[PDB]
Amino acid sequence: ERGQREVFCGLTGIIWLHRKMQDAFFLVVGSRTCAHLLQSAAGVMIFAEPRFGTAVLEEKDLAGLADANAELDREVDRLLARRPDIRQLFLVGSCPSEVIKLDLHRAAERLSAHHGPAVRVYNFSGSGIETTFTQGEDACLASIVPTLPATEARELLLVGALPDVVEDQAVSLLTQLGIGPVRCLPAHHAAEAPGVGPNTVFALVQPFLGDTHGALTRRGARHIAAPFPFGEEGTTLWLKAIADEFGVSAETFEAVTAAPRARARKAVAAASEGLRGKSVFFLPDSQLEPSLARFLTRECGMSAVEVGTPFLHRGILGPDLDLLAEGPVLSEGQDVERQLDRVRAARPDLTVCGLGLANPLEAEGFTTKWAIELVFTPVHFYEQAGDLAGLFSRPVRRRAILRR
Amino acid sequence: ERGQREVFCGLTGIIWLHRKMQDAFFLVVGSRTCAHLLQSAAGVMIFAEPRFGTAVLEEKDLAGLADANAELDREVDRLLARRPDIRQLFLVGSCPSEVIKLDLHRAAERLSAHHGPAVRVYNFSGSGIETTFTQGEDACLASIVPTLPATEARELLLVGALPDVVEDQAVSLLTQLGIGPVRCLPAHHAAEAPGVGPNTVFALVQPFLGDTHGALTRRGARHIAAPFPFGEEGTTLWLKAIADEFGVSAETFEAVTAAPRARARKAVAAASEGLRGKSVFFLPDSQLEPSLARFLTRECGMSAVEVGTPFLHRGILGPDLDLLAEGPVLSEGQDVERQLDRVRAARPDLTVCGLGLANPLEAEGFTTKWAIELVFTPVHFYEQAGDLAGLFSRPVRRRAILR
Amino acid sequence: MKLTLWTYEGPPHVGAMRVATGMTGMHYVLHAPQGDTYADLLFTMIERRGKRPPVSYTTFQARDLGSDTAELFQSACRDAYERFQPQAIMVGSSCTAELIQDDTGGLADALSLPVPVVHLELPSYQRKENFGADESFLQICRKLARPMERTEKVSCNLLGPTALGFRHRDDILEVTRLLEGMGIAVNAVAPMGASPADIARLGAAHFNVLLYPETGESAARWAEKTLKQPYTKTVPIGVGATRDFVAEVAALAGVAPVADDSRLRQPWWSASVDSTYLTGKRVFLFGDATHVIAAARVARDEMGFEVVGMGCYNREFARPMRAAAKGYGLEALVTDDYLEVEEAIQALAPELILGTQMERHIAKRLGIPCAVISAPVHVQDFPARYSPQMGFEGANVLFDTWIHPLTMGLEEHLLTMFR
Amino acid sequence: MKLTLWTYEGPPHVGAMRVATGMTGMHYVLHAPQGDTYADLLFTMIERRGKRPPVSYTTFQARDLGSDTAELFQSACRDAYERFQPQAIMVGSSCTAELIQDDTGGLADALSLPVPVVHLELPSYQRKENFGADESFLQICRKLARPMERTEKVSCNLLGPTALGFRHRDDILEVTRLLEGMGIAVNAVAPMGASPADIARLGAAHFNVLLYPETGESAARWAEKTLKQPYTKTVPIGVGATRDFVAEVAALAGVAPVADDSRLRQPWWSASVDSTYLTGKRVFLFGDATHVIAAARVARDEMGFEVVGMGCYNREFARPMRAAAKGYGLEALVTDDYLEVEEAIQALAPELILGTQMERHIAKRLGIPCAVISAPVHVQDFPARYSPQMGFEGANVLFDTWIHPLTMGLEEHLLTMFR
Ligand code: SF4
Ligand code: SF4
Ligand SMILES: [Cu+2]
Ligand SMILES: [Cu+2]
Repeated sequence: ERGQREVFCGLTGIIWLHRKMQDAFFLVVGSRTCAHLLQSAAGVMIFAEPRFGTAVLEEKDLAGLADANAELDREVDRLLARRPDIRQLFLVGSCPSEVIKLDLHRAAERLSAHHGPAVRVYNFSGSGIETTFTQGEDACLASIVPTLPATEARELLLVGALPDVVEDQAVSLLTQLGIGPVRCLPAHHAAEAPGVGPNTVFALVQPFLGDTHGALTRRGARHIAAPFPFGEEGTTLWLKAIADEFGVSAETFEAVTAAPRARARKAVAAASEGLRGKSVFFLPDSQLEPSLARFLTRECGMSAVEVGTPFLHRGILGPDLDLLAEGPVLSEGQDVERQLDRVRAARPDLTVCGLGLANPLEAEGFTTKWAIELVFTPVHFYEQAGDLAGLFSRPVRRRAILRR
Repeated sequence: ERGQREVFCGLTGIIWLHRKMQDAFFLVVGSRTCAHLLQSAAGVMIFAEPRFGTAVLEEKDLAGLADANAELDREVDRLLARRPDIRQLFLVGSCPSEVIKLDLHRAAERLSAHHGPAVRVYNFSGSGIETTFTQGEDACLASIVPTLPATEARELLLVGALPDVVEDQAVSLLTQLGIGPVRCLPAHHAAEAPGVGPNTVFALVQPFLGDTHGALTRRGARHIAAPFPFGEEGTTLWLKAIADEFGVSAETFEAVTAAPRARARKAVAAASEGLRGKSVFFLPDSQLEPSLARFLTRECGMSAVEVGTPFLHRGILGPDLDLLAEGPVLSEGQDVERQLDRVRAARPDLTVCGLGLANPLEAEGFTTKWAIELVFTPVHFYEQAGDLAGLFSRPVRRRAILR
Repeated sequence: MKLTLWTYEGPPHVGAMRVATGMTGMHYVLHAPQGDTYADLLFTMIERRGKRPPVSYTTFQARDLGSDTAELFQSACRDAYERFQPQAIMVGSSCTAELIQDDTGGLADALSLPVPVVHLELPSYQRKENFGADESFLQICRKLARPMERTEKVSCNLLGPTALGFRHRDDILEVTRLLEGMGIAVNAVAPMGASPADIARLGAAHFNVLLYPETGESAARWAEKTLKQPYTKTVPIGVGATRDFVAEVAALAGVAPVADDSRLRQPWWSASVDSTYLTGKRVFLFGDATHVIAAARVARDEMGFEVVGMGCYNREFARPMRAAAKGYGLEALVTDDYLEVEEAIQALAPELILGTQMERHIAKRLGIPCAVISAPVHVQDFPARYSPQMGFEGANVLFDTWIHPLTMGLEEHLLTMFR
Repeated sequence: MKLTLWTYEGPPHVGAMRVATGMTGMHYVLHAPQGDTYADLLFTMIERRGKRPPVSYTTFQARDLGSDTAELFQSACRDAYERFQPQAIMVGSSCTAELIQDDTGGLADALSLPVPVVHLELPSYQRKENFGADESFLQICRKLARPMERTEKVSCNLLGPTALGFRHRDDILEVTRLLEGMGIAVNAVAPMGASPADIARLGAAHFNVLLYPETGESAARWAEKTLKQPYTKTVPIGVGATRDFVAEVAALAGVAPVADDSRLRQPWWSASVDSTYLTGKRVFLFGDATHVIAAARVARDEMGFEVVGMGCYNREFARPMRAAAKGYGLEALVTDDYLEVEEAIQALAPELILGTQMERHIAKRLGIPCAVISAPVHVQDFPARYSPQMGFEGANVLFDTWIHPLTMGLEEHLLTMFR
């Protein structure tokens, strides 16, 4: 359905990306609208002096690619004058930049010619007409990929921006598996960037990284499709796929992973007290909805009436969809009025929808969770499975039983 | 002269004394009224776990004198177990403790006997039946005096409890002048208690240490009668009178005190712009009124109309009274209603009164400045002379601004 | 004997002084030692009163002991009458005056003052400030309130608001607007904004509204017995409590229950997704029993908080306190020692503390979000702005006040994470 | 290409969006790229609105260009008419749609929708969100407001209040109370409480009351030319400006002034001895020009502060900002860049800062007491409680809010010295 879509442009991906890449500054070439969106979705981070700025396109900047590119070079040089700490610059494309047809790929090359050893300028497009929400993150990662050095050693490879605690616990469990040194593409600094080659088979931690998956396939790396680490079972099958690819014995794997699986099961059971026998609706927000529905329906016992995804990458999400029950209705494309009528008719007990839609549905009487929190808060692996379960346990439906 | 006296019991000075003596606890044998007064006057201090508390009396405590004494003994034991850092316990009296005839002298001797010498238990009265406001500080110092060790040395005693920065300025200026030993009677710790002998000579800093003056005179100490160190001229004359007792000549005095005098005069002039040519009314709160009305009249150019003090100690305030102009009338008798009528008739430009009288006078149309701040804030010596002038200036500045 | 540093309640004469200060034309000639004038600063500073508390003190000294004390008291009462010209006199004693054997009421009667003289018998050593206020309001009602023909229209009495009370001024206005919206006029508000003339007309009200039981329960019961005036048992703090108060007041008055929820935003703002993190926040509650019970009901029913602590310092309301605490599954902490409250908070580690200014200072040293709900407060806590704790606007104020510490803590925590 | 991290104003389409969500029956059909719907979150969370903003987006992509993108615009306006069924439709374009060559007005005429359709040509790159709101309100007034018979009784229009505005709801309520106390009813409140019918009735008011010039001055100057409705030049923030507003409103209406002072508390609580330390405290001010100009007068003439910094981010009010700052012996900081205001604060080193939310965060990093006085705010700066900044109760709220940081800093310093 082609209608109004209440989803974020991919410049929102910058907001959580720069927290993982402490060496990278993201410069957005956009209008006042893009800067306003970036600051609104950042919230307090913009008060915390973060590493994203918007080179605002002025009226004189609209006419003339050479003039606008010269002013862009001026601003970039001024920024590295202020910020010699950062070595990575991302010339994030934006909707007005695309309409101007201001080539930012060329600009990245020119700035790399200027101060390449000092700063490595990458380039991707977070524009709304091109990219939606976490597609900004995966576009940034896919931009990073081609420049990455080649390696000739088979190493375990992790793709996706994760909190440092989640990344540490993930690599910890991968190490207790015993086989396969780990590496993460969104490296905190460009110095510790990974080497990507045909031998390094890569595992994707977050579903929406489809462009990054394609870019890694161009490098020769093959993908091990697996259900993403949301909850105990998804994390278990993710680690099991990784272990099978690296030939870890089944009994050894079960023995090493039993304790965190038991803790995650206890935590999800404790959190999912009011979740059993409940109906959950998903609006297209963050491409996490398929794995979200899998986790909720299986571990939490919450039947999914409709799973809405802005872009469904069937090839990578195949194991997760296989884990998902036949009952949930996966839908592609977003018409906000059609999906609003659908949630109104279905009368879901919980609706995981956008923040611009969350409060209206609460006013109408629908319990709503906003999925924008999910990309922020740690919701991956066992140690956060309980928090992930409780996040849907009380986005009301624990407050509804308290307010009403 | 006799009537409603809007003052505080001397249990209020306990708040300053616990700040100035860090090893001293002030146990108040009083009722819930005295504990409520202590917490209300402390304000924020009670939330910082101060070193003063009230042993609230019960009906069985009033009925049984021996029972009350035994319970007080148990309370003191529990206090010292709870706070071993205390080295001197101050069993302060109160209005009920006086009415019950709870002799705190006997309790002090007994507890000094059993808890000696780790904790020294002195007895003084903060009862408003006997004392008033700063008379609590005076009673505490006069209770300290008799237990001081005897000395044969010629030592100067800086009697009075002062803010640490003000005391530091005092000792620095004195040492620059050329005097000998300087000690402070409200010592920070019990180990630093000064010695008093026939050769000991003491100087009063605050214009309410009359009983301390008498207690030190009984021990053979001699008073350096000087104008109290308020403002540039007050500090100058204080140090000059100490110098005349110590042989410091005019040359060294002017080579030492010229710079602080010169800067203090400028600070007072800058901070007393609106005070010049304005009348000031003093109501009896803290006995600071004459020695500070002198500062306001001479330095700030104020025309004092009436100076009210709880009671004059003309002996120790003699020089400061001499520096007063003949114009202001001075009152030692306090009837708050008659004094408020006098304030209404005079229509002063500024009215230094108590905290209770402040807001009603402001609503009637009189600018007021509470004298409690004067005791709490550092307003002594040279550096704070500008602060002293600005304390009285800012009410007038606010009144001019707000209208 | 007990070493006390902080008292939740003052001596009873402070409560009687609150009753006198709230009332107009009422004077308290208190037999007190010199230096007991201290509580005038409470009314002039904490509440910012532009008029000095209508209290005369004898301020006797050591010289004025024995025979001189009675003469000093008599002169104080007669001079207070000559000067202030009050329409009724309260005579009372301090702790010191209770210790000495002067009979305050006997002396006051011997003076034969033209205006009614109220004898105050407040045991100072066994009782406290709220008893003083309650008993003073009682005796004033007994002396002046008499059976009176009821108003032709339905009328009400707001009983309880005394000076130095936590947001009594704004609560009066909110409850007045509620009753006027119902169609019920307020006959008289007492002790605040009352006169001996108004205490005379207290018998003209069809029913009583006990906003503050702590300072008005005795008067409400006395009016029930003599003046035949039933009093509301519901305190309208919080949406649920305000609606129960609406129903009860409408039943007593005989008018249809009508309340204005148009400006009420607490329910929607708690139902909003922004308030979702409030679900399950453990809260400790302390202070005066009425406020603690009301705030516990508000927290649990309307805020999503789980009450893990509940207590009061009024032993006069221990039974209501324990009964309310049983509803939440806990044992009420009925104590007057701030050390016991601190121990309970430390052993309990609440996420948010709602209480007095003592509890607002225990939280800071423990780094706990805090807000003030009860009577012991500072000058800052008395606001210039309209800050009711009753009614629907009071519910909005409660929401904002209770959420502000949590919002601040979350914002500073996020700032620290973002470095 | 200036590197922008914080913008004090959004794009003009955001202000037009505030105008749209203010009214009922007015839908904003925005030509915008997919992902430009972020500003719906502002209304649903910042202001905590129950209903979705009346905004319909085209949300075009790269596959839809040329004939397609125009077709999506047609479909969006038609769908808005069919399912949202608004009484008026207003059509605009975002930055990206401004670049692409699609005429927003022409396609709306091509639809020939029965409801009136206003086209707002808002320069996205030249102008900002306050101009967007002002021009949107002006276009709505031009299309719907027509000359009409004056109301029988004296009535006024509250011009300026919009959604996402700072304290606009409570200020509406307070000014309404002040006018009803004055005998002037409120004909309409536009656009926060208005509708196409109310915008039509805007011409019936005897005079307009320009509550917020930032969003209402264009409509006021048009209604002073087409509807012959003079507007009040003074904004009633603070006691003095409230009296000035009462005087001008009485002069325009012809009614007696009749200002209700009984609940005023700012004068006394500022004249009390607890506010003596406020004298001479230096205050830095930034924000929208109206609020800064009013708050400077409040801080100087009513609170004893000295103003050391006076500025606005709203360059439209550069002449009024500079003229006001000249009266305080200052040069107005008319800048849209927050680093400039940061430099000004660091150079001046004020004792209190009164500004927007970035001003508050700058103060918090610098450890200066801060209160929020201007439009750019958070969800926390939209209270549930009645918090007007305008009128006499607004004066009390102003006093409490500006004094709270100073009181909390003083108390913290005292505790630090004590412990
Ligand atoms: S990138 Fe496009 S959709 Fe996103 S904020 Fe900028 S203009 Fe709007
Ligand atoms: S005057 Fe007496 S009873 Fe009153 S507080 Fe002082 S010591 Fe206690
Ligand atoms: Cu705070
Ligand atoms: Cu705060």
